[PDB]
Amino acid sequence: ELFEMARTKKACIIFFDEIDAVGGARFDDGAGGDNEVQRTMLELITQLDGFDPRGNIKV
Amino acid sequence: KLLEHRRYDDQLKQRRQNIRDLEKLYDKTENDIKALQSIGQLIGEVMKELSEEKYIVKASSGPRYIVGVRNSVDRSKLKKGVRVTLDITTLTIMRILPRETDPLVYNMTSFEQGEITFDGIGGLTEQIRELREVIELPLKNPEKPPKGVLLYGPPGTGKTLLAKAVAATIGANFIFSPASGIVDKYIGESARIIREMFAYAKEHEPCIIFMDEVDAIGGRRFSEGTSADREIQRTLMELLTQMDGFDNLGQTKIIMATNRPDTLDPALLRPGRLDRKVEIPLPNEAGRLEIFKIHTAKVKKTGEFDFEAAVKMSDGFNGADIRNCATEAGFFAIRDDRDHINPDDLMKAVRKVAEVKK
Amino acid sequence: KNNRQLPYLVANVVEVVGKAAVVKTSSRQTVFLPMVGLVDPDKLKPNDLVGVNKDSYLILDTLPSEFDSRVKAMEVDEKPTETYSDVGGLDKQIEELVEAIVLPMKRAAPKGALMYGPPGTGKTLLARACAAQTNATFLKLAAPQLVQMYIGEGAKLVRDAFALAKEKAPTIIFIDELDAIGTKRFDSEKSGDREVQRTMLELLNQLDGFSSDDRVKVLAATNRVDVLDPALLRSGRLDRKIEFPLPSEDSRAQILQIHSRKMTTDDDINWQELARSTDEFNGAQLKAVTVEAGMIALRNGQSSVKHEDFVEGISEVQA
Amino acid sequence: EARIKEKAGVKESDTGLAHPLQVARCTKIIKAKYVINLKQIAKFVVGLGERVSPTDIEEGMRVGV
Repeated sequence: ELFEMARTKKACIIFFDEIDAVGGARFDDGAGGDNEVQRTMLELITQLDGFDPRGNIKV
Repeated sequence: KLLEHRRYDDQLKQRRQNIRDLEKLYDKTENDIKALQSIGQLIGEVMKELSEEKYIVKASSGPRYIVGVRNSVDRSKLKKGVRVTLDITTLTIMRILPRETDPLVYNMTSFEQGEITFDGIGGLTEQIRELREVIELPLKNPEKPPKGVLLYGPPGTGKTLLAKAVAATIGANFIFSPASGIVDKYIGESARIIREMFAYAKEHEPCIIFMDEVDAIGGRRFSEGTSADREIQRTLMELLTQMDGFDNLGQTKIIMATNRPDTLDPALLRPGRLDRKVEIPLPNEAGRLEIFKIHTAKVKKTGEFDFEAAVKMSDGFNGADIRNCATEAGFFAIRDDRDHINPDDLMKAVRKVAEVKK
Repeated sequence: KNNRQLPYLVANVVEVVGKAAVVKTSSRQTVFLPMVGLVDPDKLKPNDLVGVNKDSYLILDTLPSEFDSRVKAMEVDEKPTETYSDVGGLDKQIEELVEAIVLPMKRAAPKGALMYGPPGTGKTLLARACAAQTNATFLKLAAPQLVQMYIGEGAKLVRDAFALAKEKAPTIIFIDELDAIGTKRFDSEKSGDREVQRTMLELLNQLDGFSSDDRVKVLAATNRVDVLDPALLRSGRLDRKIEFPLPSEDSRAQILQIHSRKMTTDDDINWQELARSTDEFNGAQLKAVTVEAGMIALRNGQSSVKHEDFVEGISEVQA
Repeated sequence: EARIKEKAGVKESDTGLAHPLQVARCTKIIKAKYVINLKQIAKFVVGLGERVSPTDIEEGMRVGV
């Protein structure tokens, strides 16, 4: 929805304070509960990568 | 002058033949045309018979209703749990019915026996025998029947295939169970699912029940808190209920599947639920070579193609890894233009197969 | 008269005596009907989309399974055109790519391959490259979608992802950071995430369901994988464990080339220099340098971009 | 005025018993109903072929997917 309305709001600043909220790189998938939280990053990771204009949509 | 008979019969033959070609389609379509008057009629099982007419029937679509008989109705035959056609307005029996539910080949997965027998995947032979005797035979020798059998190790090694190969040998209907569909969301549907899996099989027995890798609908869960885990525990227990409960495997048997065993409810492993914990070790250098010349050599290959030395370098592989060995050389085969694999294709693969993992 | 409505309720089947059928609506309502006019006993079968008069519960149409959810958030760019000139240096696996997809496609086996190594290389593009190259349906698929609240929603999604793709098959299903769904943990606590697990298991089973379909191609990238499976390495399941090493310098000079490509340049350039000064950049860091050098080159006033510009892109802290 | 004006608009939904929207109930038109329900009542897709409606698929005032 972010990335959706990113493109809706295009020429928009996606701004994240607390990248540390979702956390950073981690093995806490070795614990196994964090996975989705980790994925939530990977989510953020995945989608932001390929199609998102970041000259317009700022991250 | 005599060309007219044709022009007579030419028209005639076709024409007289074109008669019902056209004409057939009408009545058929007409039936379809007609049948559009034929209207749908609600369904339900009789919960019970209040009076000869008066019935307690939970709508197959919804809640209970007090209803009467209708006509061509046998207040005799009308009985508990009997599926009946029901009325939309009159809301009474619109017909008395046989019954069965669920996507037998989908939600239930119904495939009869298995594709290739135990032998084709041979080299698991320990299990191959060992399972057959504890699965197939106890049927044919009235002298416990077995509760349950749980694969473990890497799947599809022949592992998942075992089930089919298992399923093949008995004659029972193999019924495959993937897990989460049994409780997607779907905020319920547990026993109804599984019991259809039981009961259909229970009626359709002999049947093989194969439940895939059951850690989502199996296993001891987590904090054993509620994620909807309470769904799982139920579902986890629904089997337990059919197993530690009086429900037996009459002619229908249950294959449990996991890639790791320790991932399951301890109570699940118990006898009364599981009488067999089925290991699938990797094939030995023998077992490999065994499976090797089995899975592999049946793909067209030279004798040039290197039989044992590959096996020598072939270590810690599974039945499909063996196939990978073949399949990998096959790359080099199509890379070397080989229908028959050549030793060239091979040991490049073998190490390459022994490369990524052991 | 009775035709038609958009849509109907659909229903699924039990009986197909022989003229008889009973079906349960999208309203979760079971009616008997004498098998209606517009349908065929073969068309008829359980679990199906069907046009039905909602009122009469009279089946009008059989319906193809089409809008059976594509979880429309599932992103299908159909076989987008991308070259292998897109990000260079990867010819190692490009061969394997071909070797794991192209060749299994066109002759007579693997149903998919397994990436690893950091993307931004254009690992995505590599897929997109083969998306052009093999001309199999490309599915750019985020596991976060497979990650759901509904129980086994993902599996459903996976099944969803599976099936409609099997229509568009030949298909290359791309998966990013499999380890999302790639951890079953160790335990009987696995319901902790049954989703990411079973979805994998469901996927595994899907990967298990077939062997010979090159129509189904399964492409999974991670930075690195976590758990292993001979499903994760299998003929018919993920067969090919595919390294994506951060490229060498000439390879970077090769990639920076592609990035420097569309740039206006005076050729103060020497790539290898840059390539040497740079270390293990997945393509875009060169492109980042490419990017920065440009902004720099404007700050330099330069329409053309020069080596120093790139040096300054590097100079822009690459760490 | 606006009431009766938009009562038309109201009624403009109210035929066939009908920016997130979540669910359009544009309801029960069978010839036709031209709506999506994403909801546990009567899930719906207008498509399968070329399936539209000139301005608006159908109703609810909700018209749409």
